[PDB]
Order: sequence, then C-alpha cells, then structure tokens
Amino acid sequence: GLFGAIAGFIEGGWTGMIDGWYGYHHQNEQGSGYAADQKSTQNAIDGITSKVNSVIEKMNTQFTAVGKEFNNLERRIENLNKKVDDGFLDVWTYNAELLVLLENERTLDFHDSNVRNLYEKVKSQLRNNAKEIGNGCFEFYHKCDDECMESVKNGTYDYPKYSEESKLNREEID
Amino acid sequence: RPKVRGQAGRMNYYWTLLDQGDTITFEATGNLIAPWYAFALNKGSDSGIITSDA
Ligand SMILES: *[C@@H]1O[C@H](CO)[C@@H](O[C@@H]2O[C@H](CO)[C@@H](O[C@@H]3O[C@H](CO)[C@@H](O)[C@H](O)[C@@H]3O)[C@H](O)[C@H]2NC(C)=O)[C@H](O)[C@H]1NC(C)=O
Repeated sequence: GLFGAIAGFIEGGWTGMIDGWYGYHHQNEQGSGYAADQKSTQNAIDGITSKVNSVIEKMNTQFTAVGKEFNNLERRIENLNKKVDDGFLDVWTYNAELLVLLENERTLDFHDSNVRNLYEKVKSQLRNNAKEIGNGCFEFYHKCDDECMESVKNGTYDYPKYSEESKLNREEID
Repeated sequence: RPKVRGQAGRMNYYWTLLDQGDTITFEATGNLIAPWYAFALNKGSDSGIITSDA
C-alpha cells in the first residue's frame, strides 16, 4: 500500500537536486544545501537493476516459426493449427501485460518505503534536540555547523555531546 | 475432361527420398516420365518459406 511520504506528508520533489534519488537540504551558519544520500540510493539502484534483469531473463527467445500449408481436404487440421497459434499468443500477451501492471505498483511503493525509512532514521537519531516543524524538517535547538551536518548524514550523531546545551535553549522557549 | 491451358490430358508428379546404400528400380510399359536430374541433400535445420515483397 501507500506508505504516506511521496505526495503525502512531504510535498513535491526537488528539481535542484541532481546526483541522487534521496537527499537532504541544510541551512547552517554559512550555506544552503541539496546534498544526496549515497548510501540508500545505491541500494535502490541495486534492487531495481536486479528486478529488470530478472524480468528480462525469465522470457526465453523464440526460434524459427514458419507457417504451414494444407490442401482443401485437410481443413480440420488447419483449423486445429490456427487454434494452437491463437491460444498461445493470447496466453503470452496476457502474461506480459499483467506482469508489467503489477510490477509498477511494486516499484512505486518501494520508493515510497525508502523515503519513509530515510525520514524515520533521522528522527530516531535526533530524539530530543530537534523540534520537527512540518513536511520533514527539523530545527536543532543547539547550534550546528558542517561537521554535525555530516555527522547526521553518515549516521554518527553522538547526541550526548549536545544534550545539555540544547536543553537550556529548550527551556528558554518554553 | 475439360481443357486447361489448351490440354485435355493430365500428368501426376511424385517424389521419394532414397537412403545411402539402397537402390531404386523403375519398370514401365506405357507412361514413364523418367527422372533426368536429382538432388543430394545436406542438413542444417531451422529454415522455411517466406511470402514477402521486400
Ligand atoms: C562521516 O562523518 C564523520 C564526521 O563526523 C567523518 O569522520 C571525520 O573524518 C574527517 C576526515 O576529513 C575528519 O576531518 C579532519 O580529520 C583530520 C584528521 O584528524 C584533521 O586533521 C582535520 O582537521 C579534520 O578534523 C573529521 O574530524 C572526522 N570526524 C570527526 C570526529 O570530526 C567520517 O569519516 C564520515 N564517514 C563515516 C562513515 O563516518
């Protein structure tokens, strides 16, 4: 089913982001953002590549298939031949169309799941000092620079370095 | 029987694959259309006939 991220609680995509599928957008003391997340997008590329190659290699190529000939006293066999060809053609066209239609919902839900998990990870490693504000943004009670940005990105945040100082600012706003 | 191509007679045509070794004998007293050339066949499958105007 729909996991709720793409065109969900997160609004439309980012045109300005180029080198990936899933990324961040940061505004510390000296810049704006648009950096991609090269870890998760590589797993997505691997999954999709394996999927397409599997769908290609399940379908065998056909060899030579040439029509046959019958005279006017072999109408019965000729109708049988036509029945066999039309039956197999209907079966294969059904299989092809149905396979593509199901595979498309599978892949769109796969991307949706990836975005939701990439959001939950960032939320989980910023437990207290964040104050999420809407459509997947956070806001750092403490002060952050480029190093803590990369520290968030990699997945190594070390929360107890900042845990006291944030607390002060939180009690300032409350 | 009625004429076709200005002829009232008819003619029937026949064919047979021999094997290596084995012989064949024609023996006739009135109507033989004898063979005058024949064909020795190779192999190599997956061919056919195409009706096209390309
Ligand atoms: C994920 O991000 C962390 C950053 O938290 C990366 O660790 C960092 O590695 C860089 C390498 O440029 C360190 O920067 C520089 O280190 C040298 C050598 O000590 C120093 O001379 C420079 O002045 C500068 O500090 C950075 O300090 C270090 N992290 C820390 C503790 O700040 C990490 O490599 C990235 N990758 C992974 C998977 O962690």
